[PDB]
Amino acid sequence: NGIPVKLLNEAQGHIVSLELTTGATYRGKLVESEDSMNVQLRDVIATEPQGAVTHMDQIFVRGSQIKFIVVPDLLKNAPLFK
Amino acid sequence: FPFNRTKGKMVRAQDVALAKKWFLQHPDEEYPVKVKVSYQKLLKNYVLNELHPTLPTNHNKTKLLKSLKNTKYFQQTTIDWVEAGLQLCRQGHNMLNLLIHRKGLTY
Amino acid sequence: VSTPELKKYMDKKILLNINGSRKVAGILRGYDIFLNVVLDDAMEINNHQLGLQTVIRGNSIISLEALDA
Amino acid sequence: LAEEPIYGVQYKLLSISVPSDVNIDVMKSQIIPLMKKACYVGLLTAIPILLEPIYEVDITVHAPLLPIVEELMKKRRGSRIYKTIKVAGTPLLEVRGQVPV
Amino acid sequence: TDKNYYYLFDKKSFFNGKALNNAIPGGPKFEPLYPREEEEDYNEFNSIDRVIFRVPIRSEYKVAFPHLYNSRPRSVRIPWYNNPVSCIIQNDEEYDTPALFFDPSL
Amino acid sequence: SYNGIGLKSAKGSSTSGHVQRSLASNNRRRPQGSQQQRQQRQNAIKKASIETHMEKREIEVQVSELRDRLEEEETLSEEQIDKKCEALRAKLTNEWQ
RNA sequence: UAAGUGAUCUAGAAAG
RNA sequence: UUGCCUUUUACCAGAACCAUCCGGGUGUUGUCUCCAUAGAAACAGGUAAAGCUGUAUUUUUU
Ligand SMILES: [Mg+2]
Repeated sequence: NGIPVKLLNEAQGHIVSLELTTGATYRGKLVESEDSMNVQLRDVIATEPQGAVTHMDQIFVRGSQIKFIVVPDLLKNAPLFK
Repeated sequence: FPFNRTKGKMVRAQDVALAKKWFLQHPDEEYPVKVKVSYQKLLKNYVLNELHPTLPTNHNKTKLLKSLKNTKYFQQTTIDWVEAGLQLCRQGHNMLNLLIHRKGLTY
Repeated sequence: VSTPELKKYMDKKILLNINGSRKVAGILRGYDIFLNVVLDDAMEINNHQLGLQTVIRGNSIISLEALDA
Repeated sequence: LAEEPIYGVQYKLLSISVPSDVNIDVMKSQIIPLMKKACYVGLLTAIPILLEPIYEVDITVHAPLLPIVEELMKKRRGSRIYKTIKVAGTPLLEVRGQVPV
Repeated sequence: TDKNYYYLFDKKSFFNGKALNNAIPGGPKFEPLYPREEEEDYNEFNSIDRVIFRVPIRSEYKVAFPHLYNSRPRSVRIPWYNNPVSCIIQNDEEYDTPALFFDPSL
Repeated sequence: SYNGIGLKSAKGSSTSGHVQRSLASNNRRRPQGSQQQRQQRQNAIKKASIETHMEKREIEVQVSELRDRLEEEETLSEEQIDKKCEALRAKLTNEWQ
């Protein structure tokens, strides 16, 4: 099974960042993920390529359109790796 | 314990207890009074031993025989046990006579 | 394999952000494993309505932001 | 009876002897003892009885020792084997019981 | 093979008995640890005016719950309090058989 | 010692310290029937030897019923129910002297 | 209608 | 502190400290015995055998 997916799952709870193919970055508490990176977040900001920020409550995001997901540095320490 | 396992350290024949188990158990019924008494006594003996633990020497490796071996005056053979026993009897006898004679009492 | 857990978003109004910087609105009725949304129709982002009930395809979805908390 | 707690009892007032003169210190304090006394009287009237508790028991004997258990129960004063539930796939006879504490 | 067999024939139990000068009738007996200082002096505690005698409080029970049933226990070790051993061994040279017990309902 | 009864210690004693439980003990225990032979005799010898409140309770019950009825069927206002209740009470009083 | 189960110390040799 | 006892040793049996002993491991050396003897191989990849992974139509690569 996908180790990045696993990592993402683990990160559940944390304040993750999230950019799409469109280039619109989000940053907030990760709620839920799946095998395909079907992310959900809570209490999340949303900045476009221009730079104008927009706050929002509950966002769901589809893994296909997701570019990359930034997790906090805490999960580097442990423990799903080895 | 004894058979549960299939590997072990060797105990001395001395250090095995085949009677112990019976007396530890509740006695088999319809036995005479004397037997019961004996059992009780055995239990008591066991219990006292258990209670007061005589923890052994930390220091002393040097057993008696080892020291003797370390000298030149002892040498060692392999002997039939009966022969050894006989020797002991004779040697022992000699010792007791010799000491007695030294004491002066030859009578 | 796993179903999208959108039971919290059932019967709620959702801003579906879709391909080409477009948007859809409406109350959520149903869904499946491919993320094909079934929702009661609303306006496309001044603003104008089309359709009664709508069924959106999974691939087209960029996001779906919950209007109702 | 025992200066020990009351259980499974109703207390409906029938009449209250309250005087014309009213003072908050006496009226309440007096009631405090008096109520208890009244309750006691009521209890006395109503054919009082001590209630001991009963432990609900579970024993889990083997099959063939049930008679022994029964005998034991008989020997104790209050005792009741309500049901001897058969613990499947095992020798045990999970016997529900009642024994006064 | 049943460990529960040794109830009130444990070393611990024996020790307790010794402490409490209380023979489990089958087992051994010793000189008491403490001399029985019979100096109650007819006090209001443990009187026969006060207590009830539904149970006879056998000395079997003393070494089982030493700290409870016995009053002023001294140098008393704690005993065990066990599970039951359903262990069936076949003596007729047969293999995996529900012999001594009974089948499930369904 | 077994049930508080055995001789404290085997030493000193100058005896086995053996303890047969007595069969007089049983006899001593058992004479509940013997007590009846005496107890029974004793028993034989000494063998031969409010309404207003109720009414009030009934009235109270009636009142309660009335209140319930009022609650059920058109009596959001207090005056009506109270009035009716009062009337009922009066009637009850009349009935009981 | 119900009695009667069990608790069992010891234990010799010298010199005086 | 008890008990047999009346003197002690030799003893009774419990307690508290203590020791002695009969033994036990573990580790490190050193020896004693019985069997034995090579000072250099991986890289380009094959030949053969052992360890694990695999079996284009919406979220990865058609
Ligand atoms: Mg002299």
